[PDB]
Amino acid sequence: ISPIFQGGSYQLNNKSIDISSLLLDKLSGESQTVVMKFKADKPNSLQALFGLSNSKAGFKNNYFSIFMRDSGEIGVEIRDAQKGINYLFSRPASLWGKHKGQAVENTLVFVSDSKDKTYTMYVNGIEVFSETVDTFLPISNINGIDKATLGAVNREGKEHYLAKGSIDEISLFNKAISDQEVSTIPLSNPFQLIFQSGDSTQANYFRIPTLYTLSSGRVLSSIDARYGGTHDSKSKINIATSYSDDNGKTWSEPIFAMKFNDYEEQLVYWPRDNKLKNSQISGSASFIDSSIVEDKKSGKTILLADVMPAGIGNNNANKADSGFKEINGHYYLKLKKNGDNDFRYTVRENGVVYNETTNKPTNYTINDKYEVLEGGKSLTVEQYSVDFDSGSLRERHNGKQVPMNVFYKDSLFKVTPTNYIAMTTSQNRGESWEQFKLLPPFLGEKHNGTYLCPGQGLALKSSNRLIFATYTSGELTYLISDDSGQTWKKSSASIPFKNATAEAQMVELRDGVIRTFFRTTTGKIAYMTSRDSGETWSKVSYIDGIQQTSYGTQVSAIKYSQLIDGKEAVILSTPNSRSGRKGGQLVVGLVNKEDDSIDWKYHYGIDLPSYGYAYSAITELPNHHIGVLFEKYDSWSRNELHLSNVVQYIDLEINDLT
Repeated sequence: ISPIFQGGSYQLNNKSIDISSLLLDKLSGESQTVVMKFKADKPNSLQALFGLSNSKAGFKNNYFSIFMRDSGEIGVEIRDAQKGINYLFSRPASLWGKHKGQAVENTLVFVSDSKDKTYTMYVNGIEVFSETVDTFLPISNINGIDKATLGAVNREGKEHYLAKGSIDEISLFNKAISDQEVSTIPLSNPFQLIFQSGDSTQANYFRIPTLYTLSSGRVLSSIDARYGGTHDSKSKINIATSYSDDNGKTWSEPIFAMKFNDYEEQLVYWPRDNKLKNSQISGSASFIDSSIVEDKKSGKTILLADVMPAGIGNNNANKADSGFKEINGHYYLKLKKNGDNDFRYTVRENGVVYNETTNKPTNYTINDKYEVLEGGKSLTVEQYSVDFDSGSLRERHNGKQVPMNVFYKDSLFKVTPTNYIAMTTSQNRGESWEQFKLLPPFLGEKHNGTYLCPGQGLALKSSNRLIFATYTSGELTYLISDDSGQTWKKSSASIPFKNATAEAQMVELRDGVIRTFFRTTTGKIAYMTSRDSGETWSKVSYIDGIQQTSYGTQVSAIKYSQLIDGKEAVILSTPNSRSGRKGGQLVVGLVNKEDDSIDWKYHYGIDLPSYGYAYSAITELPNHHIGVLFEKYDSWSRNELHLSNVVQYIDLEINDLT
């Protein structure tokens, strides 16, 4: 249909614009759609973009409004005091502010559907909320509405929620347009999605992005596909990957690099209310935090990630047990059988399950997918699905048999409830991935696995050496391979933090010289240096000029291939804020060849200081542009859990940053 009202280029400069005469008598029927293209690069703390209100004395709570916050949150209020209705629907982190120094044109579509009794909000082509109510309130049915307002709500004759911004285009329709019709509305997005709700992963949530440019020019990305809301393990999470062959312009449909099937892949709208938001899938195995590297010698791509057995996460993992038994300098995975109170089994050569009490081999073997075979025959377990139909989280058997895996809750043989690191490889640059293999323990029998630093591993330019940083209590533990990832050794580097989440990323400043940048608990990003390709490490220094919170955030880093201002350059990506995970920046540092010190010379604001920015991935694209895949929300805030389509990708050029 055609709009009943259409207007444009309204400047909102802390003074509302009255459009009552143009709009109010056009509103008819109980369903409406508002389409608005707007900019707000310097918003007030809380401002209304659009309002329909009863402006009369005594009716201050009779209004509809579309509002936004300087946090990037978008929402509506639908209120009628006579009807006893006060609806407020919103979602944090729904907006863009600025991109490449220019105000972003956000495209907002709000659908008020009387038939389905549903209110649905889209911003920039992303559905941010859809709420059904028992008692529907049509937005123009509010008792005594007499004002239509841009840039404020008129309450009792005064301007409330005054806005700063502009509305370049606004249209209203006397219909609830369909999801299909919404998808046809042209967008002006500064970003694209690689992974997204409804894609092949069927996860409604994503966290922990990575990016890595392969030698063929293919750009590869990995991610946590998170099913049970955005929660860290324990949960259900798989590792997914996608690649681009055209410098990031388009991306392949995701495939899995690492997946478990003890629970169904379900796209679930996780509750965001205070009473249920901490609901957590508690019986599923999961993977979490992935990292990628390419090996020049073999041509293989190698991906590592943490692995968690059913119901296990950082919080409850046995810190005092590697999950392996040492027997003659060799490490074997320990297993517990149904009914036993200790772990009386190990997995030996060729997957043979072996009885430790009586030194007997059994009739069980573990295959290459960590699945249990009895006499060569595949054992199975029944899969679980989750639902909130009862008003709380239920996890229950769904009738489907899947291969019995030692990481599962229902398995005959179970691994130690602690965290591990696994690796997988691809021989076709991410078109398919092999079955994963567990890495051995590096810090002894009675120490849980170290935690993988998400992002990139490091392929040294002048050798075959591959390094993946990991962290644990009191140190960074670098994992080093010189044989294409077939065998690994550790190199430990003490850090002056006990129990830090010391997520670390590396750059090779020059041949054999590695600087590692890492998250701390001090509000400053730290660094250390190796001058012997990772064999030994310097003391820890701190970067001045960037602020993080007390708890810190992952930082990503690359060595740029081109000189900047005549100097070698490193680029860091991180939030810059002492308050929360917001104020994302790319910071360009120029290397001083005298001493390898770095002058952090340029700070590029990814979006507003108040808009969300958490974990991130950066890569130099083959055309020398910079690709950034990042969590565009505060992934620490307990108010911003369970948001969809906030991991987003942008393309930048060096001239944008400087």
